[PDB]
Amino acid sequence: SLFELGKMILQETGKNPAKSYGAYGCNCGVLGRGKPKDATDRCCYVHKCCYKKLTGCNPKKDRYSYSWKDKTIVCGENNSCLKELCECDKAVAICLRENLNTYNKKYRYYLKPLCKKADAC
Amino acid sequence: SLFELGKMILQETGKNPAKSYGAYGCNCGVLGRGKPKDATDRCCYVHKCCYKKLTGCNPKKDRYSYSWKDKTIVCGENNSCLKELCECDKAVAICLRENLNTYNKKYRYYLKPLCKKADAC
Repeated sequence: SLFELGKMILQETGKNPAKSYGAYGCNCGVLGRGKPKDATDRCCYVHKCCYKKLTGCNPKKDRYSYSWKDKTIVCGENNSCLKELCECDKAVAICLRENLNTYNKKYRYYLKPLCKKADAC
Repeated sequence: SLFELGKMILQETGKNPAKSYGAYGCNCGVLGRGKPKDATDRCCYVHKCCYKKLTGCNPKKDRYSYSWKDKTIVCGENNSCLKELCECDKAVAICLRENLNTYNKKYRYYLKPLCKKADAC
Protein backbone atom coordinates (compact mmCIF):
# COMPACT_ATOMS: atom_id res chain seq x y z
CA SER A 1 0.00 0.00 0.00
CA LEU A 2 1.00 3.63 -0.20
CA PHE A 3 2.09 3.30 3.46
CA GLU A 4 4.66 0.62 2.63
CA LEU A 5 5.74 2.54 -0.44
CA GLY A 6 6.28 5.72 1.58
CA LYS A 7 8.13 3.86 4.25
CA MET A 8 10.45 2.20 1.73
CA ILE A 9 11.17 5.51 0.06
CA LEU A 10 12.03 7.02 3.44
CA GLN A 11 14.16 4.02 4.26
CA GLU A 12 16.11 4.06 0.96
CA THR A 13 16.38 7.78 0.40
CA GLY A 14 16.29 9.21 3.93
CA LYS A 15 13.87 11.75 2.47
CA ASN A 16 10.35 12.70 3.45
CA PRO A 17 8.57 10.84 0.67
CA ALA A 18 5.54 13.11 0.45
CA LYS A 19 7.70 16.25 0.47
CA SER A 20 10.27 14.99 -1.96
CA TYR A 21 8.21 12.63 -4.25
CA GLY A 22 4.53 13.38 -3.61
CA ALA A 23 4.68 15.82 -6.51
CA TYR A 24 7.82 15.65 -8.51
CA GLY A 25 8.21 16.01 -12.22
CA CYS A 26 5.67 14.31 -14.44
CA ASN A 27 5.43 10.93 -12.72
CA CYS A 28 6.10 11.10 -9.00
CA GLY A 29 2.81 11.83 -7.33
CA VAL A 30 -0.99 11.84 -7.53
CA LEU A 31 -1.38 12.55 -11.24
CA GLY A 32 -0.75 9.83 -13.86
CA ARG A 33 2.32 9.57 -16.10
CA GLY A 34 4.16 11.87 -18.54
CA LYS A 35 7.53 11.94 -20.31
CA PRO A 36 10.08 11.92 -17.46
CA LYS A 37 11.87 15.19 -16.56
CA ASP A 38 14.92 13.41 -15.12
CA ALA A 39 16.19 10.12 -13.66
CA THR A 40 14.19 10.56 -10.46
CA ASP A 41 11.07 11.15 -12.50
CA ARG A 42 11.82 8.11 -14.67
CA CYS A 43 11.91 5.96 -11.52
CA CYS A 44 8.33 7.02 -10.87
CA TYR A 45 7.43 6.39 -14.48
CA VAL A 46 8.76 2.81 -14.22
CA HIS A 47 6.93 2.41 -10.90
CA LYS A 48 3.63 3.47 -12.40
CA CYS A 49 4.19 0.98 -15.24
CA CYS A 50 5.02 -1.60 -12.60
CA TYR A 51 1.68 -0.97 -10.88
CA LYS A 52 -0.35 -0.76 -14.07
CA LYS A 53 1.11 -4.70 -14.93
CA LEU A 54 -0.17 -5.85 -11.52
CA THR A 55 -3.36 -7.89 -11.17
CA GLY A 56 -5.03 -9.45 -8.18
CA CYS A 57 -4.33 -6.72 -5.63
CA ASN A 58 -4.77 -3.03 -5.18
CA PRO A 59 -1.40 -1.29 -5.33
CA LYS A 60 -2.50 1.77 -3.44
CA LYS A 61 -4.55 0.14 -0.77
CA ASP A 62 -3.33 -3.33 -0.05
CA ARG A 63 -0.88 -3.74 2.82
CA TYR A 64 1.88 -6.25 2.52
CA SER A 65 4.71 -7.49 4.65
CA TYR A 66 8.28 -6.57 4.29
CA SER A 67 11.30 -6.33 6.42
CA TRP A 68 14.39 -4.20 6.65
CA LYS A 69 17.24 -6.66 6.87
CA ASP A 70 20.86 -5.56 6.59
CA LYS A 71 19.45 -2.23 5.41
CA THR A 72 17.78 -3.96 2.54
CA ILE A 73 14.07 -4.10 1.75
CA VAL A 74 13.06 -7.74 1.75
CA CYS A 75 9.66 -8.48 0.37
CA GLY A 76 7.93 -11.13 2.73
CA GLU A 77 5.00 -12.21 0.59
CA ASN A 78 4.40 -15.47 -1.25
CA ASN A 79 1.23 -14.17 -2.83
CA SER A 80 2.12 -13.23 -6.36
CA CYS A 81 0.43 -9.79 -6.50
CA LEU A 82 1.45 -8.55 -3.07
CA LYS A 83 4.97 -9.79 -3.69
CA GLU A 84 5.09 -8.15 -7.09
CA LEU A 85 3.65 -4.99 -5.52
CA CYS A 86 6.24 -5.08 -2.80
CA GLU A 87 8.92 -5.43 -5.46
CA CYS A 88 7.49 -2.56 -7.51
CA ASP A 89 7.71 -0.37 -4.46
CA LYS A 90 11.14 -1.59 -3.43
CA ALA A 91 12.39 -0.92 -6.93
CA VAL A 92 11.14 2.64 -6.99
CA ALA A 93 12.55 3.30 -3.55
CA ILE A 94 15.93 1.98 -4.64
CA CYS A 95 15.70 3.90 -7.92
CA LEU A 96 14.89 7.11 -6.12
CA ARG A 97 17.84 6.64 -3.78
CA GLU A 98 20.13 5.83 -6.70
CA ASN A 99 19.13 9.09 -8.33
CA LEU A 100 19.20 11.43 -5.38
CA ASN A 101 22.38 12.78 -6.90
CA THR A 102 20.32 14.36 -9.71
CA TYR A 103 17.19 15.15 -7.67
CA ASN A 104 16.23 18.73 -8.55
CA LYS A 105 13.86 20.71 -6.35
CA LYS A 106 12.75 22.73 -9.36
CA TYR A 107 10.76 19.67 -10.41
CA ARG A 108 8.90 19.65 -7.13
CA TYR A 109 5.25 20.59 -7.76
CA TYR A 110 5.87 20.58 -11.49
CA LEU A 111 2.85 21.70 -13.54
CA LYS A 112 1.35 18.67 -15.31
CA PRO A 113 0.36 20.61 -18.44
CA LEU A 114 4.12 21.23 -19.01
CA CYS A 115 4.60 17.32 -19.38
CA LYS A 116 4.76 15.31 -23.01
CA LYS A 117 2.28 12.37 -23.00
CA ALA A 118 3.89 9.23 -21.63
CA ASP A 119 4.69 6.36 -23.97
CA ALA A 120 2.69 3.18 -23.41
CA CYS A 121 4.20 1.08 -20.64
CA SER B 1 -10.56 15.81 -10.37
CA LEU B 2 -7.54 16.45 -8.19
CA PHE B 3 -6.63 19.21 -10.64
CA GLU B 4 -9.80 21.19 -9.90
CA LEU B 5 -9.54 20.37 -6.20
CA GLY B 6 -5.95 21.56 -5.95
CA LYS B 7 -6.77 24.71 -7.87
CA MET B 8 -9.67 25.44 -5.51
CA ILE B 9 -7.51 24.88 -2.46
CA LEU B 10 -4.85 27.17 -3.88
CA GLN B 11 -7.45 29.79 -4.67
CA GLU B 12 -9.08 29.77 -1.26
CA THR B 13 -6.10 29.20 0.87
CA GLY B 14 -3.26 30.82 -1.12
CA LYS B 15 -1.18 27.75 -0.28
CA ASN B 16 0.50 25.17 -2.43
CA PRO B 17 -2.18 22.48 -2.05
CA ALA B 18 0.23 19.57 -2.49
CA LYS B 19 2.63 20.95 0.08
CA SER B 20 0.15 22.10 2.71
CA TYR B 21 -2.64 19.55 2.26
CA GLY B 22 -1.29 16.65 0.22
CA ALA B 23 -0.36 14.91 3.45
CA TYR B 24 -1.75 16.66 6.41
CA GLY B 25 -3.04 14.89 9.48
CA CYS B 26 -5.17 11.80 9.24
CA ASN B 27 -7.48 12.92 6.43
CA CYS B 28 -5.87 15.28 3.97
CA GLY B 29 -4.23 13.31 1.21
CA VAL B 30 -3.93 9.67 0.30
CA LEU B 31 -6.30 6.84 1.10
CA GLY B 32 -9.11 7.14 3.58
CA ARG B 33 -10.12 8.88 6.75
CA GLY B 34 -8.95 8.73 10.34
CA LYS B 35 -9.87 10.53 13.54
CA PRO B 36 -9.02 14.16 12.71
CA LYS B 37 -6.04 15.80 14.37
CA ASP B 38 -7.44 19.34 14.21
CA ALA B 39 -9.90 21.56 12.34
CA THR B 40 -7.89 21.53 9.10
CA ASP B 41 -7.78 17.80 9.24
CA ARG B 42 -11.52 17.65 9.94
CA CYS B 43 -12.11 19.61 6.74
CA CYS B 44 -10.47 16.78 4.86
CA TYR B 45 -12.44 14.26 6.86
CA VAL B 46 -15.71 15.94 5.89
CA HIS B 47 -14.48 16.09 2.31
CA LYS B 48 -13.81 12.36 2.12
CA CYS B 49 -17.26 11.78 3.62
CA CYS B 50 -18.65 14.11 0.98
CA TYR B 51 -17.06 11.99 -1.76
CA LYS B 52 -18.94 8.92 -0.49
CA LYS B 53 -22.32 10.34 -1.67
CA LEU B 54 -21.02 10.54 -5.25
CA THR B 55 -22.26 7.70 -7.44
CA GLY B 56 -21.93 8.10 -11.21
CA CYS B 57 -18.53 9.81 -11.16
CA ASN B 58 -14.94 9.54 -10.22
CA PRO B 59 -13.71 12.23 -7.79
CA LYS B 60 -10.04 11.70 -8.57
CA LYS B 61 -10.15 11.57 -12.34
CA ASP B 62 -13.28 13.31 -13.60
CA ARG B 63 -12.87 16.95 -14.60
CA TYR B 64 -15.61 19.43 -14.01
CA SER B 65 -16.13 23.09 -14.65
CA TYR B 66 -16.13 25.89 -12.17
CA SER B 67 -15.34 29.54 -12.27
CA TRP B 68 -13.86 32.08 -9.90
CA LYS B 69 -16.47 34.82 -9.60
CA ASP B 70 -15.97 37.68 -7.21
CA LYS B 71 -13.37 35.54 -5.46
CA THR B 72 -15.74 32.67 -4.87
CA ILE B 73 -15.76 29.24 -6.38
CA VAL B 74 -18.86 28.83 -8.48
CA CYS B 75 -19.53 25.30 -9.60
CA GLY B 76 -20.62 24.90 -13.46
CA GLU B 77 -24.00 23.32 -14.15
CA ASN B 78 -22.26 19.93 -14.69
CA ASN B 79 -24.26 16.70 -14.23
CA SER B 80 -25.55 15.71 -10.76
CA CYS B 81 -22.48 13.79 -9.68
CA LEU B 82 -19.97 16.30 -11.05
CA LYS B 83 -21.95 19.15 -9.55
CA GLU B 84 -21.87 17.51 -6.14
CA LEU B 85 -18.20 16.63 -6.62
CA CYS B 86 -17.47 20.24 -7.40
CA GLU B 87 -19.40 21.30 -4.32
CA CYS B 88 -17.50 18.78 -2.16
CA ASP B 89 -14.25 20.26 -3.43
CA LYS B 90 -15.42 23.84 -2.98
CA ALA B 91 -16.47 23.04 0.56
CA VAL B 92 -13.12 21.57 1.54
CA ALA B 93 -11.15 24.45 -0.02
CA ILE B 94 -13.32 26.89 1.91
CA CYS B 95 -12.97 24.91 5.10
CA LEU B 96 -9.23 24.61 4.76
CA ARG B 97 -9.04 28.39 4.29
CA GLU B 98 -11.32 28.97 7.31
CA ASN B 99 -9.02 26.87 9.46
CA LEU B 100 -5.67 28.30 8.36
CA ASN B 101 -5.52 29.95 11.78
CA THR B 102 -4.88 26.59 13.47
CA TYR B 103 -2.98 24.91 10.65
CA ASN B 104 0.00 23.25 12.27
CA LYS B 105 2.99 22.23 10.19
CA LYS B 106 3.61 19.43 12.72
CA TYR B 107 0.69 17.63 11.11
CA ARG B 108 2.10 18.10 7.65
CA TYR B 109 3.28 14.54 6.78
CA TYR B 110 1.50 13.04 9.75
CA LEU B 111 2.11 9.30 10.10
CA LYS B 112 -1.25 8.22 8.80
CA PRO B 113 -0.85 4.57 9.93
CA LEU B 114 -0.95 5.88 13.52
CA CYS B 115 -4.32 7.53 12.97
CA LYS B 116 -7.44 6.08 14.91
CA LYS B 117 -10.05 4.50 12.66
CA ALA B 118 -12.55 7.08 11.51
CA ASP B 119 -16.10 7.14 12.81
CA ALA B 120 -18.87 6.52 10.30
CA CYS B 121 -19.56 9.58 8.18
